[PDB]
Amino acid sequence: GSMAKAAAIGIDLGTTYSCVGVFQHGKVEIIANDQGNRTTPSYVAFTDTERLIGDAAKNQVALNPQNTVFDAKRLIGRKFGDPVVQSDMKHWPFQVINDGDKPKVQVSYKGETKAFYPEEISSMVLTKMKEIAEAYLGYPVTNAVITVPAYFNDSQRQATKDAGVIAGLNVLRIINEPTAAAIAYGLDRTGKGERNVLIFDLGGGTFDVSILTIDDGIFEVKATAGDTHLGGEDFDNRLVNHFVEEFKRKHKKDISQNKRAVRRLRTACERAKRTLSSSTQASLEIDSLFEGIDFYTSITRARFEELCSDLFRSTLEPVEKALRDAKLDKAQIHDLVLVGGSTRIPKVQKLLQDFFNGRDLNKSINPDEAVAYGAAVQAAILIKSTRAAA
Ligand SMILES: Nc1ncnc2c1nc(Br)n2[C@@H]1O[C@H](CO)[C@@H](O)[C@H]1O
Ligand SMILES: [Mg+2]
Repeated sequence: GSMAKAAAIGIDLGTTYSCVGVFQHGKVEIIANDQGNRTTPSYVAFTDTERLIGDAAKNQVALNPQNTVFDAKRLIGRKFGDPVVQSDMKHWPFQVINDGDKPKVQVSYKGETKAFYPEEISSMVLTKMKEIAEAYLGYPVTNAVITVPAYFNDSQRQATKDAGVIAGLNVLRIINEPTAAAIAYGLDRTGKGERNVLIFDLGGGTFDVSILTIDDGIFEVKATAGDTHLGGEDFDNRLVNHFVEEFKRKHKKDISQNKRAVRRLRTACERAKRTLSSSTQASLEIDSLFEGIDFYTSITRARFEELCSDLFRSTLEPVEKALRDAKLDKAQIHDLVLVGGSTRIPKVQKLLQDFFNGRDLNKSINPDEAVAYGAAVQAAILIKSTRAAA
């Protein structure tokens, strides 16, 4: 009579990392890629022989900086002249060119100079997320919900749909990232009455706070605030500067001019930063870091917390601003939701919990997975085609 329908998927198409989920058997499964990773870098690399996407692209970035594209989400649906674009271009090793006041990334690929629109780079990331899902389900996937930041305008939203269409996906809906995080906790299934929800999203490079009101499952964005210059990479930078100074004190050598040694130090610092979220101290062990000198050291969570203290405290300024814009007092917030890997930092959690006078934070769904989780819940709802009984 009627063939079984393929599952629809939920994709968090992130600036630095993307995540895919599927709602089946009354629950969400966040799908790991073929290297066992539950999140995939939003990176695309180009060589004379291949196009690499995800972990394979990010793992070769050091020696191929000019032809490895990342951060396409910062360009999507924007004009080349936009001041945001012009400032961001100074930090990127790849070329961004002007094509009719529209930015394009220009790379060396398969023996030629090729330029791509940001939606084309995002479609490559979406193709990888679709393949990750099909490897788990064991059949082709057609339908998807894709999330975007709440501040995305019409052009940015249409360019995200265009990326989905290029990837061969049927885009069921473009939904806001804070709305998807709320859906992940079922905050739209609590019945009649208004609920005020604050989403605290601390990423690799940016910080976003959103205030939503939910009434009978209807969402309204009440306020957005944030800091474009605050994220996980800034905490890594503080550790890098600390260990460069430490190497100077201990061995009377400045390593800061050997890119390989700085990169090896930063890679170790980011892993040490992650360990410090679960442990009170972490070891740093690098062999032949500079001039054949082995760098075997440690850092306590207390010292890391002191190094980033001003950065962690500054997350409360957009929270207070968002509350003023929404015209709400902190006691009026019913639910607090954490989004982004950087929210696992115990001190970040303590500062926010203390600001909301000891309130519990919703952090049970992995914060780097909550957005894809909610997108997967929505995708399963949107494909239902139930016919009413008499
Ligand atoms: N457990 C963790 N504790 C502290 N930070 C973390 C953790 N896990 C992740 Br993921 N991050 C950081 O989140 C950002 C995601 O783009 C990057 O800066 C990661 O370093
Ligand atoms: Mg995100």
